[PDB]
Amino acid sequence: GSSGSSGTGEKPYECSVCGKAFSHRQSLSVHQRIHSGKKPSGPSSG
Ligand SMILES: [Zn+2]
Repeated sequence: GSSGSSGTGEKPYECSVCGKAFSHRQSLSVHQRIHSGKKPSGPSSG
C-alpha cells in the first residue's frame, strides 16, 4: 500500500511513561524529572 511517511523523527531516545522523543540521552533524563511525584490516583476525588 501507500502511506507517505518513512518516520522522520524516530530517535534512539524516547520516553515511555509519557511518550516523548529526544536527540541525546541526557536530554531524556532531565525530562523524565517532570514525572516526579506527579501521578495522582484520581483527577477529581474527595
Ligand atoms: Zn516522559
